[PDB]
Amino acid sequence: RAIQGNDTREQANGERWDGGSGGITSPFKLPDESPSWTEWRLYNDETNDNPLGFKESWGFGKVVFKRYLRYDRTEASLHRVLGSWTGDSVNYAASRFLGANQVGCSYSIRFRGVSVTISGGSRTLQHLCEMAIRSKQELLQLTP
Amino acid sequence: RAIQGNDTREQANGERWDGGSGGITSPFKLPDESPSWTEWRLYNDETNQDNPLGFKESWGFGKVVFKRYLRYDRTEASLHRVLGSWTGDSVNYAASRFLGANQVGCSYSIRFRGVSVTISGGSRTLQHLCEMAIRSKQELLQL
RNA sequence: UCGAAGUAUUCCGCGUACGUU
RNA sequence: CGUACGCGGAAUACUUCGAUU
Repeated sequence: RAIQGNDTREQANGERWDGGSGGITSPFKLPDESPSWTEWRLYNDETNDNPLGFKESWGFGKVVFKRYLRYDRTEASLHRVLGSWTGDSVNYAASRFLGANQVGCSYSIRFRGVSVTISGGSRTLQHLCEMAIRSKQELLQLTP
Repeated sequence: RAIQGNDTREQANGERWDGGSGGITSPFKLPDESPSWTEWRLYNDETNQDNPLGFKESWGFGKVVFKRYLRYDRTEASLHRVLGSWTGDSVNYAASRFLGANQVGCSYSIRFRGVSVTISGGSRTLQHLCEMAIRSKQELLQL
């Protein structure tokens, strides 16, 4: 399109708050689970090992998709949140925002105050996923 | 008056080339192996499917950043030589030389085959950044 | 947790300039 | 690859404010 970046970036932002059945083609499979200001507050009577969950995001150039998924330190909750994005969902989702000119891609995830970013060129997105599902894996299993 | 580093950042910068000096405590345990501009087009005849000279990694403790480029030819004897570039105690020993009455944001980065892996986080979790950085380094260098 | 601002950094993508030519 | 900046991003650390009452 003409501008081609400003409007698509706003829809990617809004995609987070439009549940799993609203917005544009998203790289994530599961909907957002951000905690309200009140359920994140009363949860911090402990307080801020051992959060409600983690915050992850997928960025294809200027088109960034963000998520928050409540992740308890359990085997089942790990298999659940790991199904929030796969290689296919990213590739298919990136296909609608990449072109001939290589843009920057980045997957970032924060948990326990530790952030991991897997960034690279559009032509390296294939490795960014393998490295992101491997990095995401350990960060969530990072033995205290 | 809480300004400790005017300027230690540039000292950690030059530590890569002519150093470590004078006295800067570096996190890395190996000298820098950055190739020349020519050698950057000699080994690299023209990148064929890729195989680089090695990788570039950096260590940051606030605004004090250290950087190292190393050779890595995909051999196990080379993986082991580059994992000794920095360890847990080394960087921890290096981070304790740059702190303050405040939480500072540390950062490890490594680039290999057009893929970068940064592990950022407050100095309160540096112990985690290392444990996570050694796995990321090993994993990235094993694709 | 959401949104915004400043400060101090890092990293990616792209591009300019230079580098015993 | 080295240096320096330019654009657009993402991430971090400190700080400030707003978030049906």
